[PDB]
Amino acid sequence: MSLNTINPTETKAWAQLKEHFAETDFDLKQLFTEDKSRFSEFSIQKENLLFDFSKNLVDKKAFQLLLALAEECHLNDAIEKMFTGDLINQTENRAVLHTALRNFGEEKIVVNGKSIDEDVQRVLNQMKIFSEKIISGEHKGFSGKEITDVVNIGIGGSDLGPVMVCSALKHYRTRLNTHFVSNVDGNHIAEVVKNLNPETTLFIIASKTFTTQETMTNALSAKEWFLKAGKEEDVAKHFVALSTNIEAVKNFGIAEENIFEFWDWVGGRYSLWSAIGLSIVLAVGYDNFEKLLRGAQDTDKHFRNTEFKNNIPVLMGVLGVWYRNFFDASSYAILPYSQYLDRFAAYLQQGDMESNGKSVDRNGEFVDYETGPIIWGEPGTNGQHAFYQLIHQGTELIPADFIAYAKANNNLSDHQDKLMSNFFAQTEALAFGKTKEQVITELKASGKNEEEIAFLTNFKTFTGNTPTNSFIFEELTPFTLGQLIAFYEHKIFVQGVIWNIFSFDQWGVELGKALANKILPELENTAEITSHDSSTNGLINFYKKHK
Repeated sequence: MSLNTINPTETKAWAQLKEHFAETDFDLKQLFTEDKSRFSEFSIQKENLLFDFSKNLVDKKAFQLLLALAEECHLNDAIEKMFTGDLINQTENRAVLHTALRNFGEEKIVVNGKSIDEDVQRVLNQMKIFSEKIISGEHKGFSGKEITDVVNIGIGGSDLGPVMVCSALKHYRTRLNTHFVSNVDGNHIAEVVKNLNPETTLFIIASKTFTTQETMTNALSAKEWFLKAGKEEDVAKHFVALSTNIEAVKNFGIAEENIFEFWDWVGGRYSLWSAIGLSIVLAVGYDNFEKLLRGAQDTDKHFRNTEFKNNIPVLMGVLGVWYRNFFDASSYAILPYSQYLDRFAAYLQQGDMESNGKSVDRNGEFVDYETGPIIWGEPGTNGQHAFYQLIHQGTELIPADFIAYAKANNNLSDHQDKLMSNFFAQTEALAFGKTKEQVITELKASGKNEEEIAFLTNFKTFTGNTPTNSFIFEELTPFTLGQLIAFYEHKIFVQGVIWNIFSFDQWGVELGKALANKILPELENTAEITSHDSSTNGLINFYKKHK
């Protein structure tokens, strides 16, 4: 074992938490009524950032017990084991060192007896120099024209991060137009390249193995499209690779000089900070990419050095454990009040759910408690006008993070104050609701009679007691986006430590891949398929009749 393997349900803090939950009503209206200092005591102000956790269903005792739980699971020990390069990914025997990608060489981390910082900086410099030549126009396509369009091709960790960050930092864009192909459904690449010119398009093929079926099927289709205008010897001018399979890349026609390396201690869902970020470097420039990494590093230092009571990722993590394991809340909503964060919740679906969607603990034993929740959401105000009806008046407890910026990158008329009035009002509404007495007063004020009031009252009541965190940053910049992503990276780490699971492997993807490998040749022949269960057989045979 590397990380300690404490079963959280066997700790003293867990037993105390169970007792405290069973004998305490956590009513937000009452909690705030009884202590005018509640906001001041349950919030963290960190330079230009406010993290307000006072609308959580916790009292002082529950809060202290949640910190005790983190300590009794040896969280500090776990933090140092990750940062210093211990092999905490025990099922694959690997370090977990996305943090080293953004430490700017300030700590020398050793892997297999070799310092890694020189390698990290080498690839960062390679991305800087390459991106400068594309952006400046010095790098020409096969007919002598400047590149105008960059198409990233990847799946999972090689797609979601680039998509989310490039959307989030559109205000900081270079002249280049960005595009992201990921589905093996060939309609994805077909629609993306429909209006592009092979003479002026650069493709990034993001695959560590360079044998990923989806990405390489797309890569070959991009090359075939390109070769309607360019020649085979032109591929090296228009295609680059984020990969470690040197021979496979060279066989594809890409130059070895344009291979950008990353390492097995970089998990895909933690990889945008590495070579996988090349499309971000091109989209917003290398200096902005550096600011993004500096924001993550800022959160790293905060997380590693701060006592738990003032440590934002630790508080995010233990509060999530409180709702998942004691309030039995199955989901956690991510609701950012910025159109730029339109793909942020989708990004956290991989980062969170692929990390902690596990049912075997670090001793190899099946768990009998809940682990990772379902992560979901849309930016406000868009999600607000789609599904908040259910958060306010459904039968489900849905804790949520509300995220906002004080300044808008593009400030128009009174849009920003209007946006923020919703940000404040929604968490106020979710926490404190609206009583029967208030509803009756409003129904009488609108001229309703006795029968109408009696029928309508319960439909207009709001129970409240839905808990939230609220984040306010001053402005959305590369740096503050890096801070924010890294907060969730470390929240996920905290929860994996406490749940006694392995956050950095993903054995759950293997079965679907193996079964699809068997089915593919069956779809290409003309035979009636009888080799599976009757449903798989029936679906395949219906498909063959209609394909």
